[PDB]
Amino acid sequence: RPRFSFSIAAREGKARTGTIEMKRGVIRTPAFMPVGTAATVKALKPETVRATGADIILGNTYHLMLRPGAERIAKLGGLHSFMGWDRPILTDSGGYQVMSLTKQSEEGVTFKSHLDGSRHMLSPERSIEIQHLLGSDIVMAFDECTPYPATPSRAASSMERSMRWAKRSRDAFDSRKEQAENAALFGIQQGSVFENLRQQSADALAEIGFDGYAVGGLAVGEGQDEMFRVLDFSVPMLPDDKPHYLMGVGKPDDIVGAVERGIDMFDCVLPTRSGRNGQAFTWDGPINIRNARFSEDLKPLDSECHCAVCQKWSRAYIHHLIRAGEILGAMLMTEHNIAFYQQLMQKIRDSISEGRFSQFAQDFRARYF
Amino acid sequence: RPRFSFSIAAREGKARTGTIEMKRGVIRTPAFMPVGTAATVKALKPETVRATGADIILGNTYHLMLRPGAERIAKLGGLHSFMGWDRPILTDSGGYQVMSLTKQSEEGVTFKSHLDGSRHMLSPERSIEIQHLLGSDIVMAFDECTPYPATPSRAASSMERSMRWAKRSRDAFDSRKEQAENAALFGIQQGSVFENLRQQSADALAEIGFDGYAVGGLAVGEGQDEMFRVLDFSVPMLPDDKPHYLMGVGKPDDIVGAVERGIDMFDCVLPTRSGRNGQAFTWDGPINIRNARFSEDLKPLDSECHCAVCQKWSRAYIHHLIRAGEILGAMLMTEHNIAFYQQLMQKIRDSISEGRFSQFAQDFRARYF
Ligand SMILES: CN(C)CCSCc1cc(N)cc2c(=O)[nH]c(N)nc12
Ligand SMILES: CN(C)CCSCc1cc(N)cc2c(=O)[nH]c(N)nc12
Ligand SMILES: [Zn+2]
Ligand SMILES: [Zn+2]
Repeated sequence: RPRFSFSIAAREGKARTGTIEMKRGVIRTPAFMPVGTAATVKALKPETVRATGADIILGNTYHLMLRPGAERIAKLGGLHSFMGWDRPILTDSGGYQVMSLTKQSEEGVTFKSHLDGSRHMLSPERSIEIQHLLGSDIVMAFDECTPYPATPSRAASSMERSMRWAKRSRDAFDSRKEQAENAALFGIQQGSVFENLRQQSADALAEIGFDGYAVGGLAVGEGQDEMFRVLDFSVPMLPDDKPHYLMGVGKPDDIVGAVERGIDMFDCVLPTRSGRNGQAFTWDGPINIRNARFSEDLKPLDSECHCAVCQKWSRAYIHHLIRAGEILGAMLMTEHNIAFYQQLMQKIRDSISEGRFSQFAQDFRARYF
Repeated sequence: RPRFSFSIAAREGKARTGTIEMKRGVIRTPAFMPVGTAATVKALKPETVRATGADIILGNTYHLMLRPGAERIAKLGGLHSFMGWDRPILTDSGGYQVMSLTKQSEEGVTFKSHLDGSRHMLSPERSIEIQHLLGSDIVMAFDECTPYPATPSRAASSMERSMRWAKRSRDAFDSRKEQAENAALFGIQQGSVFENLRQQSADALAEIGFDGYAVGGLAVGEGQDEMFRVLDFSVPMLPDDKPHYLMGVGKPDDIVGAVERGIDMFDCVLPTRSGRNGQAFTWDGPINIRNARFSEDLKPLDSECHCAVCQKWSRAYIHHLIRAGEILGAMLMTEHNIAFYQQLMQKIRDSISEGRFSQFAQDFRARYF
């Protein structure tokens, strides 16, 4: 296959469905990327992740540069070989999380490990290098976190810095032969909720040129209405012939709405994180399996779900497992949830290909809520 | 198949290898039974347990009578259906653990739940009933725990009580039509380390008549030498044409030695428990994967092991996972360890069938240590 090739097969309104061809495999869009925090999709073997339908996973950079270490993973053969996943892997730049889980300057960010307190410097150049050492297929540009709420000037400065960092990410990426020829680079749009800033960011990104464009700075507490409002005018600013990636957005209803507004890629820990809290997704809305009303419920988590969990075990059993704090509980809940998400993406892709996505969205919401 | 049929195909010294035919399947002996504490073999799907080679698992009665509840499991269709394991399941009587994890009388034992402090009474009659409600294939007689060390009189009294309880277990079991016709009953020998008491217990048990005989009261802190000493004269006291079950014994070297002394069945949490502590079994002895020397070791846990874990992941990866406290770490370590144990039982069975077990034991110990 080629290094990177995105083609759109069908459209409906702002929605698109197509594929991204990469050396390690094909990615069907809109796509949902399970998240791999510590070089592992929480409680699942790679084969199980793949069995649910995932074509690509997100590698958690922040934790990996610390715990095992980028250099160590490279010595060991790279992330794909290390964890046993031979398909595409997208890695975030790490900077954002650092400014969450610090001394920030125009050159990067200095911080102390949340594990052993060690000091570390992370710059656009170092982020690209780390993602290269990890063997990432889709590399994210190193950007700066914009607090929410954010004033116009504060949002502008941070966005302007991110654009300067984007150019540096681009060059660092292109200066590394092996990486520029086998991996792809995604730029990240910033600008908070301000249209003029989003437009400036988009033009700067397009001027630099990337393989994909992400809408960053959202899902930071602005509520769905505001997020959708921002997506309405933000996504159209991005090049139409390249993938549109909404970072950190995963609630089913968020995904459906984001796709209606032109988003092609998603990632969220919610599926796996909710795979211990007791939250299981169903087409009739989410349920907390720990609730007493499920103690003797013999039905599967979801009446229609096709995943292996819904074929073999009952809510009553999973209920017991979660309340007993058993590992198998997390395993089954996580497999189901991730399978549910992939099934959601499949229905979205099919409905768009068949020109009935808008109706699907309406039917989905009516029942889900 | 029949309700219960044990036949010996080969022998060598006191060692035997054969099969136990039961309605839900065949059990190859000597056999190792993975332990299922809360209606789940820790961190493994039933299919994975079976894939490692296990023909039967041990259902943890104590925890089940409390957490989900015997009556509830029966209402839900029984343990096999509940957890997704359709093969034989052996259940302990619960009494022993109660006197561990209390008011004791000739009628049974009164205790407070280690979960919510609730009060509960457990008698021979109630234990048999609970195992019936769980749908157990091999039911253990309700016996009394004999402290260690134990004086002759204290050991005699407790043993005499256990024998009275064994008769009651037998009758309660036979009075329940469905259970007596589809399940088997195992009596448990007691008597601490005293030969005369072990002989009395054995004669009483044989007088009552059971489908199998367990050597209880061992592995309570007496050390391997003493345990083996007790097994030397204890096992021969048991009927030769019925299975000999050593409860709570699982270290590889213990198993090999016990088989040389006539034991056909084993169970131990060590395999799974050591599947979080970082202990992985190898033919060169156990290793603690958390040790720094494994951080960049690309070799599998064991150079010869045939399990799926050793085919796909490295020590370095499992090392990272365990130190990061990831669930997958426990999953992989547990699958390997249980697979290692089943491989051990296979080698023992084959070596006996081929009349070279004694040599295998010698070769095993030389390398393992
Ligand atoms: C723990 N995860 C849920 C979050 C990991 S960081 C992923 C992430 C999430 C969100 N909401 C916005 C952004 C953004 O604007 N830039 C970058 N680089 N990453 C982001
Ligand atoms: C937690 N497990 C390791 C132990 C569960 S109790 C199993 C168990 C273990 C041992 N060592 C001896 C005996 C015994 O003499 N009688 C009974 N009924 N059970 C026993
Ligand atoms: Zn499901
Ligand atoms: Zn192995």
